[PDB]
Amino acid sequence: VLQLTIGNSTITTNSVVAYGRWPEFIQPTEPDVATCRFYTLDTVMWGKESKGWWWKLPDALRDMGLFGQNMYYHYLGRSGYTVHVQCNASKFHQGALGVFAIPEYCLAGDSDKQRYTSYANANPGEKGGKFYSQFNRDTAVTSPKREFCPVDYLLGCGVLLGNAFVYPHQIINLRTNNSATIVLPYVNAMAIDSMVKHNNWGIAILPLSPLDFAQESSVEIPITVTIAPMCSEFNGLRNVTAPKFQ
Amino acid sequence: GLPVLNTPGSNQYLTSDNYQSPCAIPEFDVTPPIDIPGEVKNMMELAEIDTMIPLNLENTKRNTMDMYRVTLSDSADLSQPILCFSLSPASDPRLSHTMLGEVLNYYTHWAGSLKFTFLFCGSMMATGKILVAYAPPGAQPPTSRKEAMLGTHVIWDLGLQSSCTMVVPWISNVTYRQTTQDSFTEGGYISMFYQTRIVVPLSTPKSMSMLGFVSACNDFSVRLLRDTTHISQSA
Amino acid sequence: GLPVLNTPGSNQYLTSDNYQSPCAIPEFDVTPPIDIPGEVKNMMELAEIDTMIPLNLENT
Amino acid sequence: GLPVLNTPGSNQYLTSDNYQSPCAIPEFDVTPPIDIPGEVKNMMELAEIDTMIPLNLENT
Amino acid sequence: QRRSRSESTIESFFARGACVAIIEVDNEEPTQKLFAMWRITYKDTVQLRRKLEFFTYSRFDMELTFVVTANFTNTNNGHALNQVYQIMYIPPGAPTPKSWDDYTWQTSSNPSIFYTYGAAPARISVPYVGLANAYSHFYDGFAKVPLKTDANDQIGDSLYSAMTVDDFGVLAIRVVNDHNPTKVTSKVRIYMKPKHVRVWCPRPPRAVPYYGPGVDYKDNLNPLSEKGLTTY
Amino acid sequence: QRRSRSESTIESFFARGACVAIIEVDNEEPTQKLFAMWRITYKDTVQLRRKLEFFTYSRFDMELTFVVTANFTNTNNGHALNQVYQIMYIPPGAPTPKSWDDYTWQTSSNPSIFYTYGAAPARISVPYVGLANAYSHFYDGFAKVPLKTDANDQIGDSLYSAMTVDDFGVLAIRVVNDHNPTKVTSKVRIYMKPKHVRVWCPRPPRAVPYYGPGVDYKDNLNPLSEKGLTTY
Ligand SMILES: CCCCCCCCCCCCC/C=C/[C@H](O)[C@H](N)CO
Ligand SMILES: CCCCCCCCCCCCC/C=C/[C@H](O)[C@H](N)CO
Repeated sequence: VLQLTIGNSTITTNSVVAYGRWPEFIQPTEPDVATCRFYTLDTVMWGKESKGWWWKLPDALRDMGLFGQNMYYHYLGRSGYTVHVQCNASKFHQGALGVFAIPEYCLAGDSDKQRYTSYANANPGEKGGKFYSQFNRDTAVTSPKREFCPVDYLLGCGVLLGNAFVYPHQIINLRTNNSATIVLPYVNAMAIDSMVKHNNWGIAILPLSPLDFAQESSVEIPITVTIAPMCSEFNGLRNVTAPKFQ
Repeated sequence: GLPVLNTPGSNQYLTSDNYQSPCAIPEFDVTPPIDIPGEVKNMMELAEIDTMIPLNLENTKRNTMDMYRVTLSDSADLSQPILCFSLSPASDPRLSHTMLGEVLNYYTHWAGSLKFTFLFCGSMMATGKILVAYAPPGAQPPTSRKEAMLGTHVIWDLGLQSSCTMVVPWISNVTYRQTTQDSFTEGGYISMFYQTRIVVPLSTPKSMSMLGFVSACNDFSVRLLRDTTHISQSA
Repeated sequence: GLPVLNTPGSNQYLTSDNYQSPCAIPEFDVTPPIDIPGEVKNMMELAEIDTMIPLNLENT
Repeated sequence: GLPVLNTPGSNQYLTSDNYQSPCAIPEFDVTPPIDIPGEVKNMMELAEIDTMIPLNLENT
Repeated sequence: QRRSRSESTIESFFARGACVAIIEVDNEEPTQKLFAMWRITYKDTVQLRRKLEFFTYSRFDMELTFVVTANFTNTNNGHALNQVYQIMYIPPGAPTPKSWDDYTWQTSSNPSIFYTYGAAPARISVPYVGLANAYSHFYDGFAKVPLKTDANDQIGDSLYSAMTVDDFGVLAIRVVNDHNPTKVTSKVRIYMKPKHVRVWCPRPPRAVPYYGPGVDYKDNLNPLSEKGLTTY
Repeated sequence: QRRSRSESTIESFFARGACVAIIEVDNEEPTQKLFAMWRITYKDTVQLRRKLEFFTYSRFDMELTFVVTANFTNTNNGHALNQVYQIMYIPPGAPTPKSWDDYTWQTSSNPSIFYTYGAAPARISVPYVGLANAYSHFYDGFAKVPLKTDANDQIGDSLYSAMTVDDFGVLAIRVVNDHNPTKVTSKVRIYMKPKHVRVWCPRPPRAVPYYGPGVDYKDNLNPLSEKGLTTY
């Protein structure tokens, strides 16, 4: 059994390295301990009719630990991630979770106006978001929601979810593995970029096969996403950034 | 000065050419490249990546999540195949839109051994044997397991391994098949049958789904770049 | 740049010429040739083959 | 003479180019340069010079 | 012996560029001749065909030269600026244009030429794009086989001596200029010069006029003329 | 194995020049089409876009080729001498022209082409002019961040997946010839051939028609067609 320990956080179990590149550094400010903890996101229930979940990195780790504090205080920071998606399932639970790590995971909005989604709805953080079977158009012209309308089979970006495996992916197949680990290096056009506005990665937990258990009516098991910022180094220390999330 | 002779083909613009051109912005200090992960040096490197196949394409399951997973069960008939599709990675509706097929639609000729990784998404207590058979063309499609086991085939135990790699070797009369659907360069027929039905104990979902991922091998290559039929632009 | 002089015969197309031309499909991995029997390297090789003559050519 | 092929972009004038051109006044004995002070070899040498900023920009 | 076989070589025998097609392209109003897609093949003309049917298999780096000749039609006093003709390749599978103002003319991956009228004819070389190891001038088979288990006879019904329906795609020629009231009818003549020709399994040439893209023949089956048996 | 990957290379995959824009420029009288400023981007056409959206980041030395096709409009018998088209670059910040007879057309530091109609299409190479170390086909962020201390929501309101408003400036095309009574409507088609292409972080291509310059989509969300589960 694999037991990976980083900083002051240990996770017991296969792990895959995104694009075969390990997170490594490039005077940046690198907390070797305060930012290497495996911050645990909000656990999400995998309902029988669930369509999927999506988080934005490092947006997900904006309020957890000192990583978010260094991210808001500093101007521009680069950080690799280690995403451990653990789904406790019994021998009689069937299902598969595609854990995709989309670089620059641009999602589609609900309104007819292109790229009209707001910053608050595009950066939900630890909460994340969820996919939808169809594309429900925003009809509130007086007060547009300005939120994503991610579609499962379209991956929220118009591409096919079947081809989404071009990204760094890992399949949590409850019959063979109850957890998955993806080590994402800092992927960006720039050597280092502002994290408060830019989301380096996007994690998508999509049920490739529906969850069933003993022919039960409704079955829901927990899914815990634990993200660890690896080699997170920031630069441009200045006054704290307090974004408007409404 | 030097006596020259304008040959036929002058003052034309061939979109596919490597002629030099004046730099519009000379002495331009470009941004130095950094070591960005995931560098792609060839398009086939994307085809080698196994990507899930829209196997099921019924009128009610296509263009949804149901199209990627194929439902197999113990109640399912063993005489009838699980799934079947021609080995047309660029013109078959199931393989055409896969990343492999997406890259092939930009080329006219393709030649290589394919790779179909079928992943089982049933319970760990669910066991069974699936016969995955590739039958080269030129004969009746394998409508039965007795006909499918005559060609290339592999038995996949659902209990031992959750994913089976059915490698389709490159067998063809022509050195390169066409990406369109045509009977001369047709690829073959991939089918799945129940060698032994799925056996599930009590308190176990009798009907389970599975996934299929198509990929290209190292020997896979393409040529005669072209425009994909997928994308369109109303004008 | 280099001063050139367009000689007579420019911008013409002589069907019998060996001028170069841009490859319409560059970096094209052609199919490697195999040893097919009966390779003809010259047209006269076909003339050397004895072929029956329509000697009789009456109207019937 | 030499068979040439006019590539796309011929008979155009791109303002940003380094093509040669016929000297309109050939064999012209230009005036030899002298060591004039303050030679600028790069535009950024002018940016490096600290110049006062119009900080205050009120309407008055 | 002492006389060289230079002019008789296969490279020299096909060194001439042969008109393989004449494509009529108009800039008329939307009243179908706006563009034209010609299936690339030498069998539209009989001369280069017969030169190629001399052999069973061929492998040559083709060289296509487009000579565009335009005229004013339905107008005695007609005006129009110098037209630019787009000759786009649509290999088997690439989306074919359904109209003049179609997206496929963008040529994002389809190779295309933009020939300015009055300039030198548009020449381009094409390597051996054959699927097999040699071009099959003659095919003694089919593309499908009608099996006993076929639901109907049309499932396996294929054309004899026809390998692929879309042999090598279509050449789509249009006038890039907008549709002007003055109709300019243009004829693009495509001349095919096989280069680096390697031929295999020679065949006697067709003595009767061609009939279609196969070896069929309908009439004019009298190649030899009347001549005495003992008349020199 | 033995078959080469030459045609599959990234340099070969983008070796084709793709129409990225069609600019309509007229020489009409001052009655707005005298000149036209097109924001330089490949997202006006979907083919080259989709080819680029195959990857997240790119670094390529572009090659733009302008094919100008002119016609006589509103005149059956129209005359005009050979026109010269000025294609001027206006990078982000350079003053844009407000009229045809504007000073900015002097091109003292803006690179510009003067293409004589009927000549070879105007080709020019452009290096990687990206600010970052690679072009960002996809951006999962914004340009501004709405802060708690902002006076209003529009201070930090920015478009999603939009880095800069003036991405890479505008291409301003005009007819250098004086406005003649005979109106000559011209279409300048810009063809983009990425050279020295280096791509990073591949992405699956868009299976649904594009909708705007982002990854949004409105209709035609049915890429796959109906097909039996066990039908070959
Ligand atoms: C402006 C771009 C035009 C590109 C033109 C290249 C098209 C390549 C097709 C050439 C193939 C013709 C030679 C092959 C002939 C075949 O053997 C016969 N049709 C019978 O098999
Ligand atoms: C006649 C002078 C014309 C000079 C033309 C040079 C303009 C340079 C702009 C080329 C940049 C286009 C390639 C970049 C594409 C971007 O990545 C996408 N718009 C999204 O980021």
